[PDB]
Amino acid sequence: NPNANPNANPN
Amino acid sequence: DIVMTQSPLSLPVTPGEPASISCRSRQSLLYSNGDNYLDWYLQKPGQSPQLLIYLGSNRAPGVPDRFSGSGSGTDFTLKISRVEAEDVGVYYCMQTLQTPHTFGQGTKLEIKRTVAAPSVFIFPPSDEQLKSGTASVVCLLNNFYPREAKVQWKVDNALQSGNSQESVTEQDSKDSTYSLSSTLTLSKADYEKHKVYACEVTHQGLSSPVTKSFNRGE
Amino acid sequence: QLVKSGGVKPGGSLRLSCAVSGFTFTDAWMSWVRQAPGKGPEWVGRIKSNPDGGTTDYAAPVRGRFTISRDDSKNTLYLQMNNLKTEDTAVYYCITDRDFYRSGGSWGQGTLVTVVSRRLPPSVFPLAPSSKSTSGGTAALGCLVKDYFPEPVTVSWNSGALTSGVHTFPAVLQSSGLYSLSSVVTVPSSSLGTQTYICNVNHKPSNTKVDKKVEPK
Repeated sequence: NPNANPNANPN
Repeated sequence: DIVMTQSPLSLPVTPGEPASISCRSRQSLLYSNGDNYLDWYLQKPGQSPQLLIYLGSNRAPGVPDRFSGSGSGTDFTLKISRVEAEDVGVYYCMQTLQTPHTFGQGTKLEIKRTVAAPSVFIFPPSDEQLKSGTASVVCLLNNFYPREAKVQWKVDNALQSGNSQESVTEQDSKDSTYSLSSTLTLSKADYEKHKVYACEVTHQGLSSPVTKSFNRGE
Repeated sequence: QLVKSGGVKPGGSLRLSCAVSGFTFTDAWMSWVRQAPGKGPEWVGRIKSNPDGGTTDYAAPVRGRFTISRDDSKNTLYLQMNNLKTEDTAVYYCITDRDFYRSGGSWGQGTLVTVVSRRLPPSVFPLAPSSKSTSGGTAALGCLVKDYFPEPVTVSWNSGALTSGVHTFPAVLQSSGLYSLSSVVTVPSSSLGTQTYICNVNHKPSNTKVDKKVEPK
């Protein structure tokens, strides 16, 4: 459950 | 925090040969959607970091196919199939899974070009400085490789100690050489008690040490 | 496309602005990163897109002193730095993820923030070309920039028109606690009588600029 950006990937 | 460990810290590589860099995390960087939140950067000398690989294995636009990223979870590898001179710099890993975002310690890639002897130049003190009571003498070793060099100061053939400082440049992105300065600093009173000022350079590219010298006030 | 602007003493404040172009800023999460001289990069903080809550996270060394915000009207990211410390000195960059991965490239130029409390402008002396700095038809010349504080000095040649063959060495720390460096350049020996060589030495921390023409022997 990290606070990473779930939409970081441009592809 | 997530500690990132890079191996090796220093990576000498001959042009055309392959290079591999490892970044290991204490926490898995695998996110719930299958992506690994790790980016690879190259910082060329004097420049801002350039993105090479994003999210584990995606080669960023503008990066030659020589670069590729592999791994998952806690262990990742940047691979350079064939190293070029332009590849010199410091490589960094960076995890963005969890704040604070953290970086590897960096890997300095060094291009093992062919041995190049330094060009040796010497500069007497300026009149302006001497009138102010100080004498700075500069010895310049220009565009040499490898970095290891011995620079000794001899005044009237007496080896000096305790009155000089050295500074070396980063490896050059195109010619892959180093330059080095050695600077001897004396009071004007001490300076004038001697005639011959010389820097002696020993280097793998020199069959015998080179001495460049001048006579005070010549 | 990023352009950092607005970059100063211990305890004081400074605001960095990063105006963004090239993608829809409103939907981008943004981070500030910095790199102190001689060290690797260090994450400073992040701000989510406002549609995702627009919340902030900060690195421990800056929590409570720095504030990150955004004006989506101006496509601009801000870093408000308060109660500055000397250890805050660094080059600061604004970065993003998805839009940056898509475009590729570097973090841009970044902006240098130098927190200044002690000052000494440099002495500038010529490193004159002579037979002792000539070899194979090329002459080395330069300028010695001695006794200044703090870093950095910037050295250009002929107001930036001369860049080829220039080596500006990393500064050394002298026994006095003051810095020193030399900038040198290699030119045709045949040029010393007709071309002019001026080193331009800028020490922004003391707001001093010095031009010195280097004359041959």
